[PDB]
Amino acid sequence: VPSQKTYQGSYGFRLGFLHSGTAKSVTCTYSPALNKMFCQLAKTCPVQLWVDSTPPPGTRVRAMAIYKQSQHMTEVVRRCPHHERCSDSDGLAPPQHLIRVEGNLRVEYLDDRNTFRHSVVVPYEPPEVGSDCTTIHYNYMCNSSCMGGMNRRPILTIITLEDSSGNLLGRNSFEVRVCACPGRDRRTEEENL
Amino acid sequence: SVPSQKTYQGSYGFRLGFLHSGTAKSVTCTYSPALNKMFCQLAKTCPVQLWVDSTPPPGTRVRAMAIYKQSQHMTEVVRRCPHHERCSDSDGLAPPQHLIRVEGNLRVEYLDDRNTFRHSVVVPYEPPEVGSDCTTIHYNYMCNSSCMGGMNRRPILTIITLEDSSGNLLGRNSFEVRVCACPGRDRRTEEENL
Ligand SMILES: O=C(O)/C=C1\SC(=O)NC1=O
Ligand SMILES: [Zn+2]
Ligand SMILES: [Zn+2]
Repeated sequence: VPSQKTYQGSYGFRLGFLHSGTAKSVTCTYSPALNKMFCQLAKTCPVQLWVDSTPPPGTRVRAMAIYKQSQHMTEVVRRCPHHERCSDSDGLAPPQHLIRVEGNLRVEYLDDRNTFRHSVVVPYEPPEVGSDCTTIHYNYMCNSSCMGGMNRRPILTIITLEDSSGNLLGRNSFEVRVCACPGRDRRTEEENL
Repeated sequence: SVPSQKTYQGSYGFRLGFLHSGTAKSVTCTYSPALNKMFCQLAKTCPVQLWVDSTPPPGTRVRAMAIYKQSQHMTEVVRRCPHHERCSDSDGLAPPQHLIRVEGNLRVEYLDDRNTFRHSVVVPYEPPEVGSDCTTIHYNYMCNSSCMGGMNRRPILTIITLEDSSGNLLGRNSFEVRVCACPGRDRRTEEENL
Protein backbone atom coordinates (compact mmCIF):
# COMPACT_ATOMS: atom_id res chain seq x y z
CA VAL A 1 0.00 0.00 0.00
CA PRO A 2 1.33 3.51 -0.87
CA SER A 3 2.08 5.75 2.21
CA GLN A 4 -0.48 8.57 2.94
CA LYS A 5 1.72 10.05 5.77
CA THR A 6 1.63 13.91 5.60
CA TYR A 7 5.19 15.28 5.03
CA GLN A 8 5.82 19.06 4.65
CA GLY A 9 9.58 18.30 4.23
CA SER A 10 12.39 20.86 3.66
CA TYR A 11 10.29 23.17 1.37
CA GLY A 12 7.18 23.50 3.66
CA PHE A 13 4.92 21.67 1.15
CA ARG A 14 1.12 21.63 1.74
CA LEU A 15 -2.08 21.71 -0.39
CA GLY A 16 -4.65 24.51 -0.80
CA PHE A 17 -8.14 24.54 -2.38
CA LEU A 18 -10.51 27.28 -3.68
CA HIS A 19 -13.03 28.51 -1.03
CA SER A 20 -15.88 27.78 -3.50
CA GLY A 21 -18.84 27.22 -1.08
CA THR A 22 -21.83 24.88 -1.70
CA ALA A 23 -24.08 26.79 -4.21
CA LYS A 24 -25.84 24.35 -6.67
CA SER A 25 -23.76 25.87 -9.56
CA VAL A 26 -20.29 24.87 -8.14
CA THR A 27 -18.38 22.33 -10.34
CA CYS A 28 -15.83 21.54 -7.54
CA THR A 29 -15.83 22.30 -3.73
CA TYR A 30 -13.48 21.27 -0.86
CA SER A 31 -14.67 20.52 2.73
CA PRO A 32 -12.01 21.56 5.30
CA ALA A 33 -13.95 19.69 8.09
CA LEU A 34 -13.90 16.38 6.08
CA ASN A 35 -10.59 17.10 4.19
CA LYS A 36 -12.75 16.06 1.19
CA MET A 37 -12.93 17.34 -2.43
CA PHE A 38 -16.41 17.07 -4.06
CA CYS A 39 -16.05 17.30 -7.91
CA GLN A 40 -17.87 16.43 -11.20
CA LEU A 41 -16.78 13.72 -13.73
CA ALA A 42 -14.10 15.07 -16.17
CA LYS A 43 -14.48 18.71 -14.86
CA THR A 44 -11.61 21.01 -13.71
CA CYS A 45 -10.55 20.19 -10.09
CA PRO A 46 -8.03 22.90 -9.03
CA VAL A 47 -5.42 21.66 -6.47
CA GLN A 48 -2.97 24.28 -5.07
CA LEU A 49 0.68 23.52 -4.13
CA TRP A 50 1.99 25.84 -1.32
CA VAL A 51 5.77 25.86 -0.43
CA ASP A 52 7.76 28.15 1.98
CA SER A 53 10.82 27.83 -0.38
CA THR A 54 11.22 26.94 -4.12
CA PRO A 55 11.90 23.21 -4.71
CA PRO A 56 15.02 22.53 -6.87
CA PRO A 57 15.09 22.22 -10.71
CA GLY A 58 13.48 19.02 -12.14
CA THR A 59 11.13 18.61 -9.09
CA ARG A 60 7.97 16.62 -10.08
CA VAL A 61 4.36 16.47 -8.73
CA ARG A 62 2.64 13.02 -8.70
CA ALA A 63 -1.07 12.23 -8.05
CA MET A 64 -2.28 8.68 -7.12
CA ALA A 65 -5.70 7.40 -5.89
CA ILE A 66 -6.00 4.64 -3.21
CA TYR A 67 -9.15 3.19 -1.52
CA LYS A 68 -9.59 4.87 1.93
CA GLN A 69 -10.94 1.68 3.68
CA SER A 70 -8.38 -0.91 5.01
CA GLN A 71 -10.35 -3.82 3.41
CA HIS A 72 -10.00 -2.26 -0.13
CA MET A 73 -6.52 -0.60 0.23
CA THR A 74 -4.57 -3.28 -1.81
CA GLU A 75 -7.02 -2.99 -4.81
CA VAL A 76 -5.67 -0.68 -7.61
CA VAL A 77 -8.07 2.29 -8.16
CA ARG A 78 -9.00 2.24 -11.91
CA ARG A 79 -11.92 3.33 -14.16
CA CYS A 80 -14.97 0.99 -14.51
CA PRO A 81 -15.13 -1.12 -17.74
CA HIS A 82 -17.65 1.47 -19.19
CA HIS A 83 -15.49 4.64 -18.69
CA GLU A 84 -12.33 2.69 -19.78
CA ARG A 85 -14.18 2.02 -23.12
CA CYS A 86 -15.64 5.60 -23.53
CA SER A 87 -14.20 7.75 -26.42
CA ASP A 88 -13.23 10.58 -23.96
CA SER A 89 -9.42 10.28 -24.67
CA ASP A 90 -7.25 13.48 -24.65
CA GLY A 91 -4.48 11.58 -26.57
CA LEU A 92 -2.17 11.52 -23.47
CA ALA A 93 -3.89 9.68 -20.53
CA PRO A 94 -4.14 5.85 -20.49
CA PRO A 95 -7.85 4.86 -20.78
CA GLN A 96 -7.78 2.92 -17.40
CA HIS A 97 -6.44 5.94 -15.36
CA LEU A 98 -8.92 7.71 -12.99
CA ILE A 99 -6.78 10.89 -12.53
CA ARG A 100 -5.74 13.08 -15.52
CA VAL A 101 -4.10 16.54 -15.65
CA GLU A 102 -5.76 18.97 -18.14
CA GLY A 103 -3.89 21.89 -19.84
CA ASN A 104 -0.29 20.52 -19.45
CA LEU A 105 1.51 18.95 -22.51
CA ARG A 106 4.44 17.86 -20.21
CA VAL A 107 2.13 15.44 -18.24
CA GLU A 108 3.46 11.85 -17.78
CA TYR A 109 1.38 8.70 -16.89
CA LEU A 110 2.80 5.61 -15.09
CA ASP A 111 1.57 2.00 -14.74
CA ASP A 112 3.92 0.88 -11.88
CA ARG A 113 5.81 -2.28 -13.07
CA ASN A 114 5.76 -3.84 -9.51
CA THR A 115 2.53 -2.47 -7.82
CA PHE A 116 0.38 -1.98 -11.03
CA ARG A 117 -0.67 1.39 -9.45
CA HIS A 118 -1.66 4.27 -11.80
CA SER A 119 -0.19 7.77 -11.28
CA VAL A 120 0.05 11.06 -13.23
CA VAL A 121 3.08 13.37 -12.83
CA VAL A 122 3.87 16.92 -14.08
CA PRO A 123 7.00 19.10 -13.73
CA TYR A 124 6.77 21.34 -10.61
CA GLU A 125 6.37 25.02 -11.70
CA PRO A 126 6.82 27.87 -9.18
CA PRO A 127 3.78 30.19 -8.75
CA GLU A 128 3.14 32.78 -11.53
CA VAL A 129 4.84 36.09 -10.46
CA GLY A 130 2.67 37.82 -7.76
CA SER A 131 0.84 34.52 -6.84
CA ASP A 132 1.46 32.47 -3.63
CA CYS A 133 0.70 28.90 -4.97
CA THR A 134 0.97 26.58 -8.02
CA THR A 135 -2.44 25.35 -9.35
CA ILE A 136 -2.76 21.93 -11.11
CA HIS A 137 -6.06 21.17 -12.95
CA TYR A 138 -6.96 17.51 -12.19
CA ASN A 139 -9.84 15.65 -13.94
CA TYR A 140 -11.47 12.56 -12.28
CA MET A 141 -12.69 10.33 -15.15
CA CYS A 142 -15.05 7.97 -13.15
CA ASN A 143 -17.93 8.72 -10.69
CA SER A 144 -17.75 7.40 -7.06
CA SER A 145 -21.06 5.51 -7.82
CA CYS A 146 -19.70 3.63 -10.96
CA MET A 147 -20.33 -0.20 -10.74
CA GLY A 148 -17.25 -2.19 -11.90
CA GLY A 149 -15.00 0.67 -10.65
CA MET A 150 -14.95 2.49 -7.26
CA ASN A 151 -18.62 1.36 -6.73
CA ARG A 152 -19.30 3.92 -3.89
CA ARG A 153 -16.01 3.08 -2.04
CA PRO A 154 -14.32 6.32 -0.84
CA ILE A 155 -10.81 7.06 -2.29
CA LEU A 156 -7.91 9.33 -1.19
CA THR A 157 -5.76 11.29 -3.68
CA ILE A 158 -2.06 11.34 -2.52
CA ILE A 159 -0.01 14.32 -3.89
CA THR A 160 3.79 13.74 -3.67
CA LEU A 161 6.58 16.25 -4.40
CA GLU A 162 9.63 14.25 -5.70
CA ASP A 163 13.09 15.31 -6.98
CA SER A 164 14.21 14.42 -10.59
CA SER A 165 15.38 10.95 -9.27
CA GLY A 166 11.97 10.15 -7.61
CA ASN A 167 13.20 10.83 -4.01
CA LEU A 168 10.32 11.98 -1.68
CA LEU A 169 10.39 15.79 -0.95
CA GLY A 170 6.81 16.13 0.41
CA ARG A 171 3.39 14.41 0.63
CA ASN A 172 -0.26 15.42 1.33
CA SER A 173 -3.67 13.75 0.73
CA PHE A 174 -7.43 14.48 0.55
CA GLU A 175 -10.59 12.31 0.24
CA VAL A 176 -12.43 12.68 -3.13
CA ARG A 177 -16.11 12.12 -4.02
CA VAL A 178 -16.78 12.40 -7.80
CA CYS A 179 -20.54 13.24 -7.97
CA ALA A 180 -23.20 15.14 -10.03
CA CYS A 181 -23.86 17.97 -7.45
CA PRO A 182 -20.70 18.64 -5.35
CA GLY A 183 -22.36 21.69 -3.68
CA ARG A 184 -25.48 19.78 -2.43
CA ASP A 185 -23.41 16.62 -1.60
CA ARG A 186 -20.84 18.61 0.50
CA ARG A 187 -23.61 20.51 2.40
CA THR A 188 -25.50 17.19 3.04
CA GLU A 189 -22.28 15.43 4.30
CA GLU A 190 -21.37 18.37 6.66
CA GLU A 191 -25.00 18.33 8.07
CA ASN A 192 -24.15 14.92 9.71
CA LEU A 193 -21.35 16.68 11.76
CA SER B 1 -30.23 -18.56 -12.91
CA VAL B 2 -32.16 -15.30 -12.07
CA PRO B 3 -31.34 -11.83 -13.53
CA SER B 4 -30.49 -9.26 -10.76
CA GLN B 5 -33.37 -6.85 -9.82
CA LYS B 6 -31.03 -4.82 -7.49
CA THR B 7 -31.64 -1.02 -7.89
CA TYR B 8 -28.44 0.70 -9.15
CA GLN B 9 -28.59 4.48 -9.99
CA GLY B 10 -24.88 4.30 -11.04
CA SER B 11 -22.75 6.98 -12.80
CA TYR B 12 -25.68 8.83 -14.53
CA GLY B 13 -28.07 8.93 -11.49
CA PHE B 14 -30.57 6.61 -13.28
CA ARG B 15 -34.16 6.57 -11.85
CA LEU B 16 -37.59 5.64 -13.33
CA GLY B 17 -40.57 8.04 -13.43
CA PHE B 18 -44.26 7.53 -14.38
CA LEU B 19 -47.00 10.00 -15.48
CA HIS B 20 -49.28 11.11 -12.55
CA SER B 21 -52.23 9.61 -14.55
CA GLY B 22 -54.74 8.99 -11.69
CA THR B 23 -57.32 6.13 -11.70
CA ALA B 24 -60.27 7.33 -13.91
CA LYS B 25 -61.94 4.40 -15.83
CA SER B 26 -60.48 5.78 -19.15
CA VAL B 27 -56.77 5.44 -18.01
CA THR B 28 -54.83 2.75 -20.00
CA CYS B 29 -51.71 2.92 -17.69
CA THR B 30 -51.49 4.13 -14.03
CA TYR B 31 -48.56 3.81 -11.55
CA SER B 32 -48.94 3.43 -7.73
CA PRO B 33 -46.03 5.21 -5.95
CA ALA B 34 -47.13 3.44 -2.68
CA LEU B 35 -46.86 -0.09 -4.26
CA ASN B 36 -44.16 0.78 -6.92
CA LYS B 37 -46.58 -1.05 -9.25
CA MET B 38 -47.81 -0.24 -12.81
CA PHE B 39 -51.43 -1.20 -13.69
CA CYS B 40 -52.01 -1.26 -17.49
CA GLN B 41 -54.34 -2.61 -20.23
CA LEU B 42 -53.35 -5.37 -22.72
CA ALA B 43 -51.46 -3.95 -25.76
CA LYS B 44 -52.01 -0.25 -24.67
CA THR B 45 -49.36 2.55 -24.40
CA CYS B 46 -47.36 2.38 -21.10
CA PRO B 47 -45.09 5.45 -20.72
CA VAL B 48 -41.95 4.66 -18.62
CA GLN B 49 -39.75 7.75 -17.93
CA LEU B 50 -35.90 7.59 -17.71
CA TRP B 51 -34.45 10.26 -15.31
CA VAL B 52 -30.63 10.91 -15.28
CA ASP B 53 -28.43 13.45 -13.37
CA SER B 54 -26.05 13.48 -16.44
CA THR B 55 -26.54 12.55 -20.15
CA PRO B 56 -25.27 9.01 -20.99
CA PRO B 57 -22.96 8.99 -24.07
CA PRO B 58 -24.12 8.18 -27.66
CA GLY B 59 -24.81 4.44 -28.28
CA THR B 60 -26.31 3.95 -24.75
CA ARG B 61 -29.15 1.32 -24.80
CA VAL B 62 -32.26 0.72 -22.58
CA ARG B 63 -33.40 -2.91 -21.97
CA ALA B 64 -36.73 -4.13 -20.45
CA MET B 65 -37.18 -7.72 -19.10
CA ALA B 66 -40.08 -9.35 -17.13
CA ILE B 67 -39.35 -11.80 -14.22
CA TYR B 68 -41.86 -13.47 -11.80
CA LYS B 69 -41.88 -11.57 -8.44
CA GLN B 70 -42.30 -14.69 -6.18
CA SER B 71 -39.18 -16.80 -5.26
CA GLN B 72 -40.82 -20.15 -6.27
CA HIS B 73 -41.50 -18.83 -9.87
CA MET B 74 -38.33 -16.68 -10.43
CA THR B 75 -36.45 -19.32 -12.57
CA GLU B 76 -39.45 -19.63 -15.00
CA VAL B 77 -39.14 -17.49 -18.21
CA VAL B 78 -42.00 -14.89 -18.46
CA ARG B 79 -43.73 -15.42 -21.88
CA ARG B 80 -47.19 -14.93 -23.49
CA CYS B 81 -49.90 -17.65 -23.08
CA PRO B 82 -50.54 -19.99 -26.08
CA HIS B 83 -53.73 -17.99 -27.06
CA HIS B 84 -51.96 -14.56 -27.18
CA GLU B 85 -48.84 -16.10 -28.89
CA ARG B 86 -51.27 -17.22 -31.70
CA CYS B 87 -53.18 -13.83 -31.88
CA SER B 88 -52.61 -12.02 -35.27
CA ASP B 89 -51.23 -8.86 -33.51
CA SER B 90 -47.65 -8.98 -35.00
CA ASP B 91 -45.87 -5.62 -35.73
CA GLY B 92 -43.28 -7.49 -37.91
CA LEU B 93 -40.50 -6.83 -35.30
CA ALA B 94 -41.51 -8.41 -31.92
CA PRO B 95 -41.27 -12.22 -31.57
CA PRO B 96 -44.83 -13.56 -30.92
CA GLN B 97 -43.72 -15.15 -27.56
CA HIS B 98 -42.47 -11.78 -26.08
CA LEU B 99 -44.68 -10.20 -23.32
CA ILE B 100 -43.02 -6.71 -23.54
CA ARG B 101 -42.85 -4.69 -26.81
CA VAL B 102 -41.82 -1.05 -27.56
CA GLU B 103 -44.27 0.90 -29.83
CA GLY B 104 -43.28 3.79 -32.19
CA ASN B 105 -39.52 2.94 -32.42
CA LEU B 106 -38.12 1.37 -35.66
CA ARG B 107 -34.70 0.89 -33.90
CA VAL B 108 -36.27 -1.62 -31.39
CA GLU B 109 -34.23 -4.86 -30.90
CA TYR B 110 -35.54 -8.15 -29.37
CA LEU B 111 -33.35 -10.79 -27.62
CA ASP B 112 -33.92 -14.49 -26.86
CA ASP B 113 -30.87 -15.00 -24.54
CA ARG B 114 -29.00 -18.03 -26.04
CA ASN B 115 -28.08 -19.29 -22.49
CA THR B 116 -30.98 -18.20 -20.12
CA PHE B 117 -33.78 -18.22 -22.83
CA ARG B 118 -35.02 -14.92 -21.20
CA HIS B 119 -36.89 -12.38 -23.43
CA SER B 120 -35.84 -8.68 -23.47
CA VAL B 121 -36.52 -5.61 -25.68
CA VAL B 122 -33.86 -2.86 -26.08
CA VAL B 123 -33.95 0.64 -27.72
CA PRO B 124 -31.29 3.34 -28.24
CA TYR B 125 -31.22 5.87 -25.35
CA GLU B 126 -32.19 9.38 -26.64
CA PRO B 127 -31.78 12.51 -24.44
CA PRO B 128 -34.99 14.14 -23.06
CA GLU B 129 -37.32 15.47 -25.85
CA VAL B 130 -38.39 19.17 -26.10
CA GLY B 131 -40.68 20.24 -23.20
CA SER B 132 -39.60 17.25 -20.98
CA ASP B 133 -36.84 16.67 -18.33
CA CYS B 134 -36.87 12.85 -18.95
CA THR B 135 -36.78 10.24 -21.78
CA THR B 136 -40.13 8.39 -22.32
CA ILE B 137 -40.30 4.83 -23.77
CA HIS B 138 -43.78 3.54 -24.82
CA TYR B 139 -44.00 -0.13 -23.64
CA ASN B 140 -46.87 -2.55 -24.58
CA TYR B 141 -47.67 -5.65 -22.41
CA MET B 142 -49.14 -8.29 -24.79
CA CYS B 143 -50.70 -10.76 -22.25
CA ASN B 144 -52.99 -10.25 -19.17
CA SER B 145 -51.74 -11.11 -15.60
CA SER B 146 -54.83 -13.46 -15.32
CA CYS B 147 -54.00 -15.40 -18.58
CA MET B 148 -54.23 -19.19 -17.91
CA GLY B 149 -51.19 -21.01 -19.45
CA GLY B 150 -49.09 -17.82 -19.03
CA MET B 151 -48.57 -15.61 -15.91
CA ASN B 152 -51.86 -17.11 -14.50
CA ARG B 153 -52.30 -14.38 -11.77
CA ARG B 154 -48.58 -14.64 -10.69
CA PRO B 155 -47.18 -11.10 -10.15
CA ILE B 156 -44.22 -9.96 -12.38
CA LEU B 157 -41.50 -7.26 -12.16
CA THR B 158 -40.20 -5.27 -15.17
CA ILE B 159 -36.40 -4.66 -14.85
CA ILE B 160 -35.14 -1.59 -16.83
CA THR B 161 -31.32 -1.62 -17.37
CA LEU B 162 -29.20 1.21 -18.88
CA GLU B 163 -26.19 -0.29 -20.80
CA ASP B 164 -23.41 1.31 -22.94
CA SER B 165 -22.82 0.31 -26.63
CA SER B 166 -20.49 -2.54 -25.37
CA GLY B 167 -23.15 -4.04 -23.01
CA ASN B 168 -21.58 -2.73 -19.73
CA LEU B 169 -24.25 -2.22 -16.98
CA LEU B 170 -24.67 1.56 -16.19
CA GLY B 171 -27.91 1.44 -14.10
CA ARG B 172 -30.87 -0.74 -13.01
CA ASN B 173 -34.42 -0.03 -11.70
CA SER B 174 -37.60 -2.18 -11.41
CA PHE B 175 -41.39 -1.95 -10.85
CA GLU B 176 -44.19 -4.53 -10.35
CA VAL B 177 -46.73 -4.77 -13.26
CA ARG B 178 -50.37 -5.94 -13.42
CA VAL B 179 -51.84 -6.24 -16.98
CA CYS B 180 -55.65 -6.04 -16.45
CA ALA B 181 -59.00 -4.82 -17.93
CA CYS B 182 -59.52 -1.90 -15.42
CA PRO B 183 -56.11 -0.59 -14.20
CA GLY B 184 -57.70 2.39 -12.31
CA ARG B 185 -60.10 0.22 -10.21
CA ASP B 186 -57.35 -2.44 -9.59
CA ARG B 187 -54.85 0.25 -8.36
CA ARG B 188 -57.54 1.67 -5.96
CA THR B 189 -58.39 -1.90 -4.71
CA GLU B 190 -54.69 -2.91 -4.13
CA GLU B 191 -53.98 0.46 -2.34
CA GLU B 192 -57.12 -0.08 -0.12
CA ASN B 193 -55.26 -3.10 1.45
CA LEU B 194 -52.56 -0.66 2.82
O1 LIG C 1 -56.46 -11.46 -32.06
C1 LIG C 1 -56.66 -12.61 -31.38
O2 LIG C 1 -57.16 -13.54 -31.97
C2 LIG C 1 -56.29 -12.78 -29.92
C3 LIG C 1 -56.07 -11.46 -29.13
S1 LIG C 1 -55.51 -9.83 -29.74
C4 LIG C 1 -55.57 -9.22 -28.07
O3 LIG C 1 -55.10 -8.16 -27.69
N1 LIG C 1 -56.33 -10.06 -27.34
C5 LIG C 1 -56.75 -11.17 -27.80
O4 LIG C 1 -57.53 -12.04 -27.13
ZN1 LIG D 1 -16.86 4.77 -14.35
ZN1 LIG E 1 -52.41 -14.25 -22.62
